[PDB]
Amino acid sequence: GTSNRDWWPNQLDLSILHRHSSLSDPMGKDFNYAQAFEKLDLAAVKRDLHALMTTSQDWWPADFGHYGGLFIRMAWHSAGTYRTADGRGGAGEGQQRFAPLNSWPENANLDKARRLLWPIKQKYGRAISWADLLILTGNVALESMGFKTFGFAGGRADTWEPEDVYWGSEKIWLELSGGPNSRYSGDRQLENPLAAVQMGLIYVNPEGPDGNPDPVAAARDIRDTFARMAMNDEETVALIAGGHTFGKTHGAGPASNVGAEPEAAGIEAQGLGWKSAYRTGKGADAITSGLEVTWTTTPTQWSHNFFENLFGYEWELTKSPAGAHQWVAKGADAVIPDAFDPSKKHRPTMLTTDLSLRFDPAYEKISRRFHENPEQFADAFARAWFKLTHRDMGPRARYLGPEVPAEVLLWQDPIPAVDHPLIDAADAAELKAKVLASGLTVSQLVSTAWAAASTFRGSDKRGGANGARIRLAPQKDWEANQPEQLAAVLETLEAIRTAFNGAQRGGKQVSLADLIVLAGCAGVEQAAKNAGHAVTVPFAPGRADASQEQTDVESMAVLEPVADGFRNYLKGKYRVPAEVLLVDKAQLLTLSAPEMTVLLGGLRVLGANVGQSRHGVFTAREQALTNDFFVNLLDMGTEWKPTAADADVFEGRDRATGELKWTGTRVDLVFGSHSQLRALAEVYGSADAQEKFVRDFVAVWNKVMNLDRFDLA
Amino acid sequence: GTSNRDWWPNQLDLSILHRHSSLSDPMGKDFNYAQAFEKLDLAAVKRDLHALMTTSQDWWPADFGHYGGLFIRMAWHSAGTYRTADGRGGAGEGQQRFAPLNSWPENANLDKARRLLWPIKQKYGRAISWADLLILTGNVALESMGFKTFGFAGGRADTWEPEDVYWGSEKIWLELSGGPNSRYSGDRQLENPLAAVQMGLIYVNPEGPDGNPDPVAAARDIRDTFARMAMNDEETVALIAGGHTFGKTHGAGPASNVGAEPEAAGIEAQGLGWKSAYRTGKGADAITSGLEVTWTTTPTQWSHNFFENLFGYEWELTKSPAGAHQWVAKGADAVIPDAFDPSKKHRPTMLTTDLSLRFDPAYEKISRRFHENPEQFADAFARAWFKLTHRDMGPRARYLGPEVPAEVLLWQDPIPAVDHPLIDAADAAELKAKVLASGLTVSQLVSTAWAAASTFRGSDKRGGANGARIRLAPQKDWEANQPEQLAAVLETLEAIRTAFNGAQRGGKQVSLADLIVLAGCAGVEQAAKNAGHAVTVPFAPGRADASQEQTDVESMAVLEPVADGFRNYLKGKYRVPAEVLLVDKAQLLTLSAPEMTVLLGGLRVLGANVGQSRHGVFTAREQALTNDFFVNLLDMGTEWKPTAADADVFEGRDRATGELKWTGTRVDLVFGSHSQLRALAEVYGSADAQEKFVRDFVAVWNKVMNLDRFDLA
Ligand code: HEM
Ligand code: HEM
Ligand code: NA
Ligand code: NA
Repeated sequence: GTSNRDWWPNQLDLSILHRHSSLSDPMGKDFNYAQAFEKLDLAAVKRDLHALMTTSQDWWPADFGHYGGLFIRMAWHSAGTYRTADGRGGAGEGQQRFAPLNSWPENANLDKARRLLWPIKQKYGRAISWADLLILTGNVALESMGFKTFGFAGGRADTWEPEDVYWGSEKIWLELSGGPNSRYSGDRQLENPLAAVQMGLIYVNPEGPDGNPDPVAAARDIRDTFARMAMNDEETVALIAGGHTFGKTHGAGPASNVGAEPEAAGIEAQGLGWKSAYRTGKGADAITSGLEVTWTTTPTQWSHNFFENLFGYEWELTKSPAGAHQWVAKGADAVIPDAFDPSKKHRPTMLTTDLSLRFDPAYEKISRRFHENPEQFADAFARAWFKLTHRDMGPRARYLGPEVPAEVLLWQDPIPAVDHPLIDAADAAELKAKVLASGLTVSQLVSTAWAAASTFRGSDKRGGANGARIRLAPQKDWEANQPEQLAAVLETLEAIRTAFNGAQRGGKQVSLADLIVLAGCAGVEQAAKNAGHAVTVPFAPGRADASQEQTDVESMAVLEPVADGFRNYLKGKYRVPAEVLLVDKAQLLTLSAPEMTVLLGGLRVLGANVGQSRHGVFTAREQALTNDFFVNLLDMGTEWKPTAADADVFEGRDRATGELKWTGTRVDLVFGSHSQLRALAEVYGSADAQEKFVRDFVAVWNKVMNLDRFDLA
Repeated sequence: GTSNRDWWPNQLDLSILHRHSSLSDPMGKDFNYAQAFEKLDLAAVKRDLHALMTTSQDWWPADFGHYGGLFIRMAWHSAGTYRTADGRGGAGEGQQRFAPLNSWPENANLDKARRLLWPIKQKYGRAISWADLLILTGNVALESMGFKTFGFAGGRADTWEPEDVYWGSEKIWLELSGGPNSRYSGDRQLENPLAAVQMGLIYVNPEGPDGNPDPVAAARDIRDTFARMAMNDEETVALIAGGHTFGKTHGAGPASNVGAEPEAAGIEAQGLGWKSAYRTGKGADAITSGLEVTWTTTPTQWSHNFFENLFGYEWELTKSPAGAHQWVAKGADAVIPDAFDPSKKHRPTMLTTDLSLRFDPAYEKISRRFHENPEQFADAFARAWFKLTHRDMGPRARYLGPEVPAEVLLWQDPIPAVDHPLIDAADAAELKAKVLASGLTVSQLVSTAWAAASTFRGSDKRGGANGARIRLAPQKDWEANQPEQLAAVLETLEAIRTAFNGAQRGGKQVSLADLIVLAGCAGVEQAAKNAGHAVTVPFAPGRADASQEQTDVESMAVLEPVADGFRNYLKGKYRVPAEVLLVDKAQLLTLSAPEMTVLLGGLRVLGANVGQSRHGVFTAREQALTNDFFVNLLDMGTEWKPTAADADVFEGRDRATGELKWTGTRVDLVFGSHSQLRALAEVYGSADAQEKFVRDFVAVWNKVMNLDRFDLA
């Protein structure tokens, strides 16, 4: 069937904005997963998981009688798709059970692991999500094998369709770099926002870069990809050596024996894949990666034997039975148990990437310290395993259950507790009037609140106006936030705040975070008044102010908006057309196409553009909340053409006279070009739409202001 | 960005079931278009449309000073995509404004027509939809040019994204037949459900079949494609001759001058396309089809000149200025006016397909009768224009406004008005108990009501249980309806009905259409009781019984279900996999993925399969409403394989013993294979889900029983 995507492959795709509809969700509109989870008997689930670990099924027999290592890999892969650039991937939505991830080559045979969990999932039903169950299982695995975890939080609600993620442009699974769709260029520079080295890999190639078994060059790729998943050297070493304390790899025969991945397999496979014609196809004969390595002398028990082997032997390059490069210990005895035959033992083996931890000089220093001090290694691994599995969950307020760690960690972008009465509706009215009497303008008020709130991204639930981090490094200095204007506004609001808080009794006070949002509410209200319309913008207090000491400046850099079409802003020149970047921002903000449309049309006429650019400001009553952007854009009296100086800026001229009326970017004019976006523009630019435009603008403004308010969930 | 569609192009696409969500719609959830339209000042809209006709814009100057022809073509094309096979296409959703239809080659320059209507759309806003406006404009154009229309109904609500329609498999616009994706095979057999001869045409090629200018062979294509749009010979000749009484075609220079269609055009084109480098690119120099034909001596006035020209000259094959085949009158004088230069006249000309109306012997007879009796031609064209523009609107109860014709037309599948008190709740309980005491089984009750209600399709709003047409030809004889079983059920229900009606006072009676539905409801109630659940199934009376004389047997044939996965039925062997057909059926029933899932799993255990097939009947308590279908399907204790005899039938065997437990089709097992459908199955197969399953089944059952109830809204 030929589709629109076939005929017009470069046209913008709005369907990413309309996933997660109430249509595709099997649970009722009123289902609240947190309420369900909070009544789960978590202890009972963990005792069923503990039993499962040593209850082998004959369709996928357990290595060493224990599924622990399989399930640790499962959980690590669930979390391991995470990219800090955009916050997409990670374990937080249980996406490993849908396409494409369920059929990526590096997820081979995790179909079996997830099928092992069905009886448990079935037993507890809606009170435990697949998303949470995958993580919990990896925890129970670690526990069952003698490792003390840092804790666990529930609350990852299940999703019901594949997430729209750009995973790369390659058309071949695992394609080596330098192809027609190479994710690499320059001196091995991996393209943003990707955080893996080949399409269908979690981080790096276990044989070495593009299959070259050089541990020193492989370390480079490990360091770069882990940093793109927000893990530093200590965390990286802890995680790789920690995971590879357990279990084994599977490469018992040639890979050509392995059949279709789950999405490609026959209907009779009933959602499983990688069916193997090599001997029994499973157990002793399993093939997953094609490597055949077992790291430790007790693969089903926590130990410090990974580093004892790493540092106590010298290593020789060898090949698995599938032909993959791997390493064996020179002159070693057979000390490693076999997974099924108790009369057989094997020499220690390592992946190229394991040896990276000894042959890269910075990793070597950490690895030696972990070898000499295995209590340090155990604590680093527990903390890193927690971060790995929780990094995309969002603020601590979303953490459910009896095992949440009490320690507040810097990577959580923590927000202090509120310990005082909040402002009431009369206070909020009084503050709005004080803000408007200060002489701050609509443009200043709307721009500041937009800058504070529009850092949120729903992909990992970071960002938002909670915290008042807009006043702190690095946000206060970002170009899009207009640092000198911003500083002036914040000084005036901090004076308003000091005066209001000094006059109270009873401990009542207002945070700057709340007052920034409220002040933006007053700007929207005043703009509505400027247009002849009395509206109240909703406001919910209870945000708190974080300190600089509670803010990791390097982790916050990924939240900088380098492209924000809501402020007509592009920090530099990109490959990707600015309209595509706008739809990507809308998706991160959780906006639909109609919400994106209303919000951008209003923000243009409110003066929200960076630098006071006139691009898209299609009004003669700036700072009034009207639908002029739509009326003017859709006026066929005006003809548009790209400028000679810059093809991405357009002049709108009177069609009859030639007189210059306006200028606009691609982000402005897409609303008059794309057939679906123009239909939306037509609704708001109709003669009956002023009241609708105002109400829908207020609604979407308030939505953006509240994106991070999981305290009100 | 490589997508799931790229990796697994044969995997099933459920996003067709979740279009048209409240996310994509700019209107609020309780916007009711009918209510808005009923308040529109339709008379005012019409006066503005009359004014527009002759208000020429310089960017697309009006031929002959009057846009009437262009607008008639616009409305004709809006309606002309309609296929009787599935009911998809047509004017009823305004889809000419979205991809792909806004950019189909035969829709060239209709972008201009729609842009000429924007000021009126803007002025009346949500009170008139694009969908209604495109049809009303066509009507006004006719009226302005002297033709009295048969009527007009409003009520076509706008839609907000492209409809999912299979338009063909060709990857080249306009590709002639016999290519790798040919819509033709055998002796020119067009593939169902297509109703046009080339990709991007409305019906046929105006030069003749595959470009060969043979009017007799073109006639064959015209007859076949019009029949596939629900039009017979008389309607066909009236429509082509009526349309071509007006306006002109455009082909003033070579087609290579024409640039990108609207979805391919630059952002500066602001939604328009087909920009032409030939001379002024418009007006006298316009290029649309490449033909240059003006049919009549008065192209802006209703006349009887079409048939006078057709029969009064003999015709010679010639070429337009773009190179296209067309026909010129032998030895004629220059009598046809020029569209822009009063000093120029032209000889009469005709398309190949216009000469079909003279040279095909059966059309010749009609055409001559129209020529000799022009009052007949006028009345047939008025009726056929009404039908063309309203054929996809559904029952008359949906028709809005003050111009709706009072005459009831057979193609509307009319239902008689109800003239008597309806049954109340006490009566319904009395009838359900009578039905259950008669000895009809759960299987029979459920099967019969499903058979009656599941003929509905949302595409053109035909079908459904209202009318009791299940008792009439041809529905009573369809193989999927199990004609001998059906007859026995209807005899028993008609005796119940006669007894109940004979005991009433005050004119109260029940229709058989109501009783069939109510009896289905009693079957579902009984099946819940069989499972230990006390459940009441909602029922709304008020359906009426249509007569055989109100039921066009040939038009009803397109509703026959040749594939109904809900009854595990497939009439023969198809090239499309049966699970794709199930999703296509779900779409026509307006079901989402979770509704399709719950429905099919319940129908399987209630005994709704055709012929009592055991395929998918995964329960040991048939006729009890339980979630057994899901629990058993997802059991990993069972292994599935295709049979040797038939690859589309699967045996499910105990994994440990090899013993046969079940058999299923592709429709059954897809719910265990597709990763999104399996996620839905898991919800209903969980230990906490029996009550959910029952309540969701009742809801979707009710939904299906009321799909055609436009008398209740
Ligand atoms: C540079 C990073 C990493 C690479 C290249 C890598 C590579 C691999 C490969 C190739 C396998 C074998 C798959 C199979 O054939 O069955 C595997 C297994 C495994 N990995 Fe990793 N790994 C990395 C990091 C991690 C991390 C961060 C953890 C968890 C903290 C983890 C835990 C495991 C475990 C537990 C297994 C054993 C599975 C089993 O027993 O079935 N690895 N690793
Ligand atoms: C066999 C079926 C038909 C064929 C092949 C056909 C073909 C076409 C073609 C090629 C053009 C020229 C487009 C352009 O160059 O501007 C056209 C024009 C037009 N057709 Fe048809 N037509 C068919 C049926 C219809 C029907 C059923 C109607 C309406 C009832 C219709 C009404 C018109 C009108 C009014 C024009 C003139 C447009 C203008 O003045 O701009 N035609 N036709
Ligand atoms: Na994420
Ligand atoms: Na339709």
